[PDB]
Amino acid sequence: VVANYENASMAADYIKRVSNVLPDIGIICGSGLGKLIEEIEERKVIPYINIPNFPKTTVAGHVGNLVLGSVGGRKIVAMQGRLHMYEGYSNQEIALPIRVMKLLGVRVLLITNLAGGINRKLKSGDFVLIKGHINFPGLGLNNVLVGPNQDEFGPRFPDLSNAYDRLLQQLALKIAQENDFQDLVHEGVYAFNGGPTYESPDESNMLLKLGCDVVGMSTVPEVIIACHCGIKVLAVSLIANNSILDAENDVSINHEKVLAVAEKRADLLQMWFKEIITRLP
Amino acid sequence: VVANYENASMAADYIKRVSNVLPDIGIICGSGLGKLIEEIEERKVIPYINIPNFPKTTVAGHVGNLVLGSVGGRKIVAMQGRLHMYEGYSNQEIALPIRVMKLLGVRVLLITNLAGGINRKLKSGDFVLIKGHINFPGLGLNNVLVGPNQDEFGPRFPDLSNAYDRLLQQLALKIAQENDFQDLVHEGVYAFNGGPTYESPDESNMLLKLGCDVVGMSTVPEVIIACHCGIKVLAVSLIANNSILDAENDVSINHEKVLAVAEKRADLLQMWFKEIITRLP
Amino acid sequence: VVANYENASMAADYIKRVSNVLPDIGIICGSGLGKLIEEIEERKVIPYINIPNFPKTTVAGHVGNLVLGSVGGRKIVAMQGRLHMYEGYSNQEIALPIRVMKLLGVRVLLITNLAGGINRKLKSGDFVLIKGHINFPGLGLNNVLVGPNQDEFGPRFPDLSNAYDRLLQQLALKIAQENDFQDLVHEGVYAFNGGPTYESPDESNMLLKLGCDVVGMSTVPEVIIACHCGIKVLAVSLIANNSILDAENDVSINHEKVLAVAEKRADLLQMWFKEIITRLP
Ligand SMILES: Cc1cc(C(=O)O)c(C)n1C
Ligand SMILES: Cc1cc(C(=O)O)c(C)n1C
Ligand SMILES: Cc1cc(C(=O)O)c(C)n1C
Repeated sequence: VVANYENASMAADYIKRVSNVLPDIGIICGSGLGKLIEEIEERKVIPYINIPNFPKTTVAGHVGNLVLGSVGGRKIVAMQGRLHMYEGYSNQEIALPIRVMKLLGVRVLLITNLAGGINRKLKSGDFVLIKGHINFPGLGLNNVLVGPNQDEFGPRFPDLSNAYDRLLQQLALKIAQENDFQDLVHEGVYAFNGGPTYESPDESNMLLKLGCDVVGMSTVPEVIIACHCGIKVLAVSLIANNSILDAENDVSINHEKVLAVAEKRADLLQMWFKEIITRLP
Repeated sequence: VVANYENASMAADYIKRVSNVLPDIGIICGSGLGKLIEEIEERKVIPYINIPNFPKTTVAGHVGNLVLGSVGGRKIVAMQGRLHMYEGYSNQEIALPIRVMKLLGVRVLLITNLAGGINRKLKSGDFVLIKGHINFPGLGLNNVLVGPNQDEFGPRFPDLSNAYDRLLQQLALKIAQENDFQDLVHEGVYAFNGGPTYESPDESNMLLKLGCDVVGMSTVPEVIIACHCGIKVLAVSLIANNSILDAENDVSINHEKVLAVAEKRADLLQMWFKEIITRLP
Repeated sequence: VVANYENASMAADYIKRVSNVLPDIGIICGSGLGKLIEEIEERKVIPYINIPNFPKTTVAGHVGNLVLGSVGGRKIVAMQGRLHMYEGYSNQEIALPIRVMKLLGVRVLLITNLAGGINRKLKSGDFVLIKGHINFPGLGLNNVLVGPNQDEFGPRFPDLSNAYDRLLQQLALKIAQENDFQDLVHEGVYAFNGGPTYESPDESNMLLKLGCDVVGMSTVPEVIIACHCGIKVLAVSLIANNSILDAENDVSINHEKVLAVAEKRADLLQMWFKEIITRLP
């Protein structure tokens, strides 16, 4: 199924009939960082499998819902169960839910992920406000926009220089200062590693030479689809480890260690993003 | 449809019957840089859609013709409407028209494109004679030759060290000097960004560290198919902007600004390439 | 055909019935480096085409057998006719033979290849013990594990930091010292170029800046599938040329020159790997 205007419209029609909510804000949350979705007020939970033209996700399994309701007095829509390109989903499958958000009325998309630290100033448990990216799949002919352009959503050749909104970054930092956890908050450039292997020690050393601050396996495809159709983005990485230190010390990362960092910061990240949603212009 | 010997032969048969021209030279022109094709003498215009085994292009739309005739007393064949891999065309679709050129008798391929400047010596409106390339899709398993080898055209493992003919570069520079616009002409290494997003500010900074002089979204796939089957190549980039300066100053590029640079240099590029065609050994 | 547990099991069943050998060790040999396979004792030769669910290889042609028997008193299984991703094989086709090795009982995989030298200390005819890698296809969304995870074999997010076993590297070096050819043996980081074009002169210069010691078109996909399912790996490159010197001197490489280096070192490499097999813990 192509992520075109007609197909996204049919999905938006089903959603509008079922939910009654007109959202201004969309959220996509990283693994272990989804507790806020369970606190949406007057919620409506819509399984992906029920929505016309949504991608099939039963090979991977696990949760896959769209959730609509209110947070802090604002109308939002959340994806519960993210689609990652390392699972084998196509460009069209990743893009359709973001384009449905656009047709529903979304103007701002908030995104969190888990990532590895490259910059020597980053420690496990730190947050990074993403200010730009290096898209290795995109340089190598696997950009999320490869294919026919869908003109109703955006231009054939987009400019990504303002993909990460500067005023949203400033508001996120302001709130961290108000609650005295600004010592945990950095800014940086995100490298997209297609995955699903954690980058090797020698790949990490290469990324340090190339000016990357953090590395991960998500987020950049959604950012590019959002920028293409005029949705503003704030993206925040939670740092699981420092891959450069680990390479010097011959220490390994694993998914168990990653999820333990998620649990350590989940409640603070929930409080942070609730206040960001409440304060958005 | 595979770009094999039998399929390319059927297309060359149709063309020979219809056109009566036996070309020695092929040309592929960048966007806004196609005026020379409209001045081919005793022309024959052949829509792609009419030629057996040519790739289907109706999803993208816009012009798509093969044009044969004479320029400066030389027999040429031009592609009017380029195929780009960021549109979703396969390896086989890009390669077949070049292999048809080979069977028609082409020995030299002349190529122009629009590109972004990385080297700090490059300004908008400058020309770059391409002397080598960095093929990010090719390093990442999207090389145009991935697939079975077509032995009738070339070897399984080609060497690209002489892909950009040195004597053709010298002739192009000599002609610029004769007409006193050599101050506009540079040489450089071309990075292939699969596209269709313009490279991000942080991607541009990375390319500066890696020794790239210019970046664009075309040309390298055609160069590799030509080199594989023994066709000599001259490739010239027209510089739309300097991406490094733009990143320092937070200025954006867009397709409108690019086409305006094309119009500013179109007539000089037309005159230049007409003289190159006339003077080729 | 997916490289899943059921499909790999059906192939392992056929093999066990036909061969009677229970192998502990697997080998994959580079081009021109396959003489050891012809000396396996009490051999059983099984054409790929006869084995349920093995990938179809008739478009490329040439040899394709699985060979089981004894070397130095140890039970082994060899692939005679390698599958390379630049031929157009999918992730699933490359992975299935390695996962069949796992089900047959393989605990150690020994791999050889031909490669280009980047590090200035490397000459034609040298050997490199691979200690880590830079996986350009993997950074760019063509990792061999992209797709659903096959949980019976390994985890969704593998760590590759110990993919190249350190004690196996030490044993290989010890044997070189015993036979007084240690002056030929180096260690280094391997860059995976998807292929099939030899890297360009400017790509080689880029790899020198990025800390790569050698470059080639194979091996990393098999290493990653082996690491994912807990098989230890030793990988050795035979150096065909130094690509950096060749770029400075405008000298070309070609497949004929590569195979001549293979023939010069084939008998010593055969003797080396026979002793490694005999001595494995
Ligand atoms: C969470 C995570 C993702 C990655 C990546 O290579 O994409 C790494 C090293 N970590 C720790
Ligand atoms: C014309 C053009 C192409 C590209 C590219 O990233 O491929 C850029 C930055 N410009 C200006
Ligand atoms: C044997 C070989 C492979 C490669 C590669 O680019 O992958 C090179 C340069 N050589 C010499």
